[PDB]
Amino acid sequence: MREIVHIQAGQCGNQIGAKFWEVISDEHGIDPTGSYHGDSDLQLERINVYYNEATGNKYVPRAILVDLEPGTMDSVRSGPFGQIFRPDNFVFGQSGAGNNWAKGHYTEGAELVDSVLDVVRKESESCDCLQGFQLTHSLGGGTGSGMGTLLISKIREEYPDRIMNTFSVMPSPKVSDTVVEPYNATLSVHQLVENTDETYCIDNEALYDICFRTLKLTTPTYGDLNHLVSATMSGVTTCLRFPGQLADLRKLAVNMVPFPRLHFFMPGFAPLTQYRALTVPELTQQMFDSKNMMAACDPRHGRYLTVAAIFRGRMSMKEVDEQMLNVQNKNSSYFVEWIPNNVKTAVCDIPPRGLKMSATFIGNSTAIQELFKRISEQFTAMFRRKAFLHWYTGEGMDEMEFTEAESNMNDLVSEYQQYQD
Amino acid sequence: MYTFVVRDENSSVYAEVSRLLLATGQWKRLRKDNPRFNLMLGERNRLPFGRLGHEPGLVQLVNYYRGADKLCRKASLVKLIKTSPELSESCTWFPESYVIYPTDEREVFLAAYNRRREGGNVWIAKSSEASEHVIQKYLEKPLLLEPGHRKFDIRSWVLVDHLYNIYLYREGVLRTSSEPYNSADKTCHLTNHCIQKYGRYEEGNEMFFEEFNQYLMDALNTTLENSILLQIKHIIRSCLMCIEPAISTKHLHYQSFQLFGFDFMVDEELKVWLIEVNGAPACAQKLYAELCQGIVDVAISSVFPLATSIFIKLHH
Amino acid sequence: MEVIELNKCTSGQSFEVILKPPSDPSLEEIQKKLEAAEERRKYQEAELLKHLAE
Amino acid sequence: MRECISIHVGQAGVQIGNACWELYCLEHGIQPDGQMPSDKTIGGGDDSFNTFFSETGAGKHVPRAVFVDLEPTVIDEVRTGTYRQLFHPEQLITGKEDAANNYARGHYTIGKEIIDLVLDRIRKLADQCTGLQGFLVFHSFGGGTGSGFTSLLMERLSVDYGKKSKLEFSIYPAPQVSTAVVEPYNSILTTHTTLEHSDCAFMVDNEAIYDICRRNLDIERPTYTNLNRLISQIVSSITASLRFDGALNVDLTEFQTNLVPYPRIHFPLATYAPVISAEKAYHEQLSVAEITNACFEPANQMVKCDPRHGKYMACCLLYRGDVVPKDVNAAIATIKTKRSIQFVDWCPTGFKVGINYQPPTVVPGGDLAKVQRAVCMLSNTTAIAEAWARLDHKFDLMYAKRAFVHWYVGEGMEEGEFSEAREDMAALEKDYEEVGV
Ligand SMILES: Nc1nc2c(ncn2[C@@H]2O[C@H](COP(=O)(O)OP(=O)(O)OP(=O)(O)O)[C@@H](O)[C@H]2O)c(=O)[nH]1
Ligand SMILES: Nc1ncnc2c1ncn2[C@@H]1O[C@H](COP(=O)(O)OP(=O)(O)CP(=O)(O)O)[C@@H](O)[C@H]1O
Ligand SMILES: COc1ccc(OC)c(CN2Cc3cc(OC)c(OS(N)(=O)=O)cc3NC2=O)c1
Ligand SMILES: Nc1nc2c(ncn2[C@@H]2O[C@H](COP(=O)(O)OP(=O)(O)O)[C@@H](O)[C@H]2O)c(=O)[nH]1
Ligand SMILES: [Mg+2]
Ligand SMILES: [Mg+2]
Ligand SMILES: [Mg+2]
Repeated sequence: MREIVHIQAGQCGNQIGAKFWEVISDEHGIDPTGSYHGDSDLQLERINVYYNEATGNKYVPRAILVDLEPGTMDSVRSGPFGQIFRPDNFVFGQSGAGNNWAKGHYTEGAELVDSVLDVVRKESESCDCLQGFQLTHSLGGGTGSGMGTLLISKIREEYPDRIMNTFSVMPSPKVSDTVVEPYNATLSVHQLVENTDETYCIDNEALYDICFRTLKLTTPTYGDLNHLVSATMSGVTTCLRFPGQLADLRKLAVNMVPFPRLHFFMPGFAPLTQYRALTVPELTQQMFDSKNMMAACDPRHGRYLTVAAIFRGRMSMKEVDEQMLNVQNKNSSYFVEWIPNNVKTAVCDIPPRGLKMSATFIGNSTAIQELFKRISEQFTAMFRRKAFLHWYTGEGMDEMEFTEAESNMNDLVSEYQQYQD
Repeated sequence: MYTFVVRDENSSVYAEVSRLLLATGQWKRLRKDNPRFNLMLGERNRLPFGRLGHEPGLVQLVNYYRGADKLCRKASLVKLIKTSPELSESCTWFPESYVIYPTDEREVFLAAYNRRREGGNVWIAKSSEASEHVIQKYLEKPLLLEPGHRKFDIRSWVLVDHLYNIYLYREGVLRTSSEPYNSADKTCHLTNHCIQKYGRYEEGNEMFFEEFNQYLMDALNTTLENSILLQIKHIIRSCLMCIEPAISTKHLHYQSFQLFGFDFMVDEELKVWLIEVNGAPACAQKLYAELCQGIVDVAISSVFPLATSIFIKLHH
Repeated sequence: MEVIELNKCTSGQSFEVILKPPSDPSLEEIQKKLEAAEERRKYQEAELLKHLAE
Repeated sequence: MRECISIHVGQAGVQIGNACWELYCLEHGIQPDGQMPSDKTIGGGDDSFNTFFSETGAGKHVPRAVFVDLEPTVIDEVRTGTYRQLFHPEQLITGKEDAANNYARGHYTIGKEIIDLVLDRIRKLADQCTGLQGFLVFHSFGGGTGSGFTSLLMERLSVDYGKKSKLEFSIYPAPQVSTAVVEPYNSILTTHTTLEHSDCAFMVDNEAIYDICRRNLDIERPTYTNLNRLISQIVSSITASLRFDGALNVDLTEFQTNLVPYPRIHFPLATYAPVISAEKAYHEQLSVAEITNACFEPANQMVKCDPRHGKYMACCLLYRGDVVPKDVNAAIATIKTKRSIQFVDWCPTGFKVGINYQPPTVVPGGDLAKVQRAVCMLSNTTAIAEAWARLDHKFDLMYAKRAFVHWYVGEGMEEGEFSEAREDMAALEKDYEEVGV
């Protein structure tokens, strides 16, 4: 359990993926040229989890960049850390996917998928002991959603005994590009239910609400949302990247997922982005507050199955334990009783950039059903009139596939309701 | 806030206690099987003491002392008084008792009965001739109230906290008969509220301490404190100090308190005899509020504090 | 209070104090259970691959 | 002289093993390079310490030990540690991928692939013995390797070394120092599979060690190093009889004869005193009566439970330091008058006592202070059944919803093994109730 192979697909997937590599490269002291210029040795102890070491003492991210149009990857290559990626790991087409799940999954994506698999195989073959894969994408478009899920299925066929982890961005009419996003998202959620072990649900509605209401941004852009996403991604990979007392993707899945289908996690972060450091009780209170959640679901409308929480910075372990036990004991009604000791706490001495202390939250909560309900409703309102279906039947799909996707989604919702009671 | 759970719906005392705790605003009730609690109002039987004191960051308290059943079961009370050198059977305040099975003490009970019968003696058995469980001597010469020529028993409530301080509630209850005692129908021989139900002399066949004390003054020229209470406090202190090493939670990973109901009998020479010890007793309607609030103050808030006393501390 | 069996050497001593008198599965079978588990893993993986082929 | 071979499995077993062998070297005067200047028989001998150390022609004293783990991080510490020169590379066995806290992965998927290699290295150790006694097996209950691989290894050792004794040192899980939510499952599964193959097992609850470190050593947040040094003192007092001259517990079968009257009830409770902080420049030296009395305080036990509410089947007192029998007997008389020590009526009410004159040894610069006398009591009491009950209850909470079960069935296990293991544990609790009344 050492190496992780990272994959980023489509516009959203490549933009948040680029930000992720920029942030964690800064944390491990890796410059844009791939040279280490850090001060501590803790940044290099587990750097091979995400980086290959090339001769000349260079570190190259183990990352694969995928898209059906070249624009976003062109902007990545010219980005701040664009030079650090392996040039052969850029795999792209020209047609695009038109915000259409069928084009990404069945027609345009099928041509490029074998090239992607060749690069994945080349990266996996150099791994001393591969753990699995992490994929960044959105569910509302065409390439990340359709071709991304196609890729997950093919990878599972070739590597059935490795972990599959995703960061999946959920659409919202408040931050919307096209009216067909509920169709694409509903088709993708069934794929994720079958073929991932862990999925972090990043809701664009919650990201917008945080930028508008909390960060006091009258007009949030995609960059403002991606600031929150990259902070969260660094937080949740901290314990994979640094000497931890525990982590790896399989022990994460084993400890967080009591039932195979219910593996959709609600993440959170504190403090939300000044010179004053937050105290431990403030970190703990904010980290459990709904306003710090990245999925637009009220945790007081459901129950926690399992929780993992990471504290970063130099602080008192005793105070952290006292505060975590405090919030559990004072909010014990929102934790299931039939899983004893279901809250795990970790501490890392290295804080992220520009913060003296921070806290990251990973919750497996039944309140996530609200997210799926929202999408289900938006699907049905259109599907009962078959509105916009010709974009999909024109690519060879039948109405029956939509009926089955909808039924599968409502089944997932009812399963969450089953364990909530 | 503080955390408590409820696991006995038949306890009037602790139903009132939980109601008061909810009337505090700093306590909140959990589901009965939630392990993250500060205070447990546990069940009467098979209380899982082994599961207490293993929750990180929780000071846990329970309203029962594990091992106190030895004092509150009749056969085990007899055995405890006989085999404990601190009591040594030779104590003057417990009647001659023997435990019989349907080691066995049949031969010894009949043996002493042989010396007693020739002269008389009347005995009693529960759990004048021997041929017709625990069998002890029936106090044939009880103190009878007048007017009425009627017997009674004395109920005292005692609270033992987590530090093994012993508190005697200042208010006790005499449970009296109504029919005159006939030493030749067991209603006049048996003192029980349910058995009596009646209510002619006092309400509910129960008399309180101010009235009984005034009666002792007017009739027998003495006080309740002098003639009776010294003996009751001595008996309570002896019984609880005896088992303190076996049940104390002084160095234990959880803490205990418990409310006991001592039952006494008084003979016509003003000698107090311990009848029995109850581990889950009831109370009197006029005393529920006072005694329960005292339970909160002395037993609960002493461990979990908030933002003259009604008890007498029996030093030891 | 009877002390019995006192043994003394240059490194120490030992004794007993009395206060009151009183009142396998074979190798083939293991291999069988292991191989049976492996067969169940194999059957589940074949069902997965059949699903993916559909 | 008869040899004992130590086997350390998983992270907990390996780290505890390092602490133990460090303490052994300090106790016997063996330097980190393996040289022993007090050993005048070079390249051989049948002295007491030779039960745990072999000798090379160059005068190196090599532990009779094997370290096994499915991931290489922890054993790599041994390979570059202070006592790296002590061990040969064949004694250190590592895999590539750990059991992910999954008993089924450690017992079935991965154990089948490495068990023959492990047994072959063990056989290499056995070939050097002129009269092997058996094995001492260190492991956790909660880890995938410590539970799953140990159960498999114990079955094979019963097959291949039928007449050898096998003792365990087992780490019972505590949420204060916990690593996985499925540790109850792994604990029950491994106890069920191991019960018939273990002659005597010393459980150590991490909750108790944690509380003793916080209370007696004034350590706010104890690390694995603190816990393991305290644990290693306990193990050392338990095995000192095998390593030094003496008459009590001089072979592994004596542990069973002395401590275990029925095969299934083979889990003695260990209590140790005194644990005093090194930071205090002065502390008062506790007498024989005081440390013996301390053996009956729950706060000093290796597993938290209340012995007042159980019955004893055997009791062994192991002293080290300035201790003479007269004081031990006086102290025992006082304890009998002041405490409730009830035996079952089909056992004698005696105490077996052993005394080593060499006072305990502590690691220089460690947290434990040097004391003039110490004692470890090993008693087989039904009160330890409380720990089983606690564990079983947590099991029942998850298994009623089948939470996490798919992870085990996914590795080749059947649901029937869960219920079978739980029924065996229910029978064990029944046995303890019958003996304890
Ligand atoms: N006392 C003590 N307990 C430990 C130590 N290391 C791990 N543990 C405990 O062991 C349990 C975790 O199991 P491990 O032994 O680390 O796991 P493993 O045997 O390596 O199995 P996998 O890692 O799952 O392959 C938890 O209950 C930990 O608290 C240690 O050094 N000392
Ligand atoms: N040895 C004795 N001498 C005289 N009267 C006795 C006696 N033993 C019992 N009694 C009478 O019988 C009554 C009940 O006996 P007992 O001790 O069994 O109370 P009890 O257990 O039935 C209900 P409680 O919980 O209120 O004690 C006593 O109140 C007393 O009046
Ligand atoms: C803050 O910590 C983490 C942060 C990020 C993490 O993934 C990248 C992990 C990985 N995990 C999760 C986990 C959760 C548990 O509970 C839900 C648990 O069980 S527990 N409480 O220790 O008994 C054990 C674990 N072990 C792990 O490695 C931990
Ligand atoms: N948070 C975030 N969301 C994005 C970004 N870009 C696109 N989206 C969302 O992703 C969906 C559009 O899909 P997109 O990734 O652009 O299409 P694709 O190229 O076919 O995969 C819509 O829900 C958009 O709101 C981004 O940079 N950040
Ligand atoms: Mg787009
Ligand atoms: Mg009664
Ligand atoms: Mg391990």
